[PDB]
Amino acid sequence: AQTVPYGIPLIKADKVQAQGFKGANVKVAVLDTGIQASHPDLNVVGGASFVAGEAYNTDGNGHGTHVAGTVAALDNTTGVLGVAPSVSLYAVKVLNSSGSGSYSGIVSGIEWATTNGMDVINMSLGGASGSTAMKQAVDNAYARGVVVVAAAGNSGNSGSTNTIGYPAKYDSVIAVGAVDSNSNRASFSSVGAELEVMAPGAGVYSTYPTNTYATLNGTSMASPHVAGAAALILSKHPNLSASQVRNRLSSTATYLGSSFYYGKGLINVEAAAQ
Ligand SMILES: [Ca+2]
Ligand code: NA
Ligand code: NA
Repeated sequence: AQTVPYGIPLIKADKVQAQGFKGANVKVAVLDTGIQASHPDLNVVGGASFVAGEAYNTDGNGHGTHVAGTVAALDNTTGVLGVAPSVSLYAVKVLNSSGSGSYSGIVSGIEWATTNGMDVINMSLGGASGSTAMKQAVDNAYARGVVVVAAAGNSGNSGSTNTIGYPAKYDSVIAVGAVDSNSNRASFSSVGAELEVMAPGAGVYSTYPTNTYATLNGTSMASPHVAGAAALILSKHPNLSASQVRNRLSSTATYLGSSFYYGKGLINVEAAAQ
């Protein structure tokens, strides 16, 4: 039987899918460690690998497969169910087996995705500094119409210190923080002016190699809920610009408290996709 992870109804993605909008023919690129394309609960239709030695459609880490499943686990009678389970899923390998990557590998994946006409780019990765090329790449992708979503960071809070990492920190990317099943901010979730919305990030169960399902914590689990939400919204209003999709998710989110810790709050896709 299929389990429905708590995050799906909490962002009310299940309400949108019942209307019949499921992300169909929206293209989503997952820029991560790759995806276990053979997993029975995922359909990967293309991608590219910027990591030496590894093909795009395998994932020795697990991280990219788990993030993909949150976006797009197939709607069927097994495994889990993704936020936008009818999306066209692309695996863009920019991180190695140990979950790490270079700026130029990352820049390359972003450019591959803009060039190959992705509608949404999910980046569940971050670092303390970013680079000149990365900034140009996210900015060029957003200006061409791509919705760009990244994990805010798992650095917690500490006084007034901004802990949002890059590429989340760039103005052209949606910085996603993490809440738990009770919709409370998870402790590891980074904080700062740039934080923009919150999604489920603690206790997220999804696809995981080999052919199984596992629970992870991090803003990395939060980011794809928003990438899936972007895809549902486009599946329902195909002509919105990236900017309008971003605004819908932003302005209709459930207020949780101070923006520094929560941004505009928890995403509500039923309200965003109205
Ligand atoms: Ca399934
Ligand atoms: Na598969
Ligand atoms: Na940002």
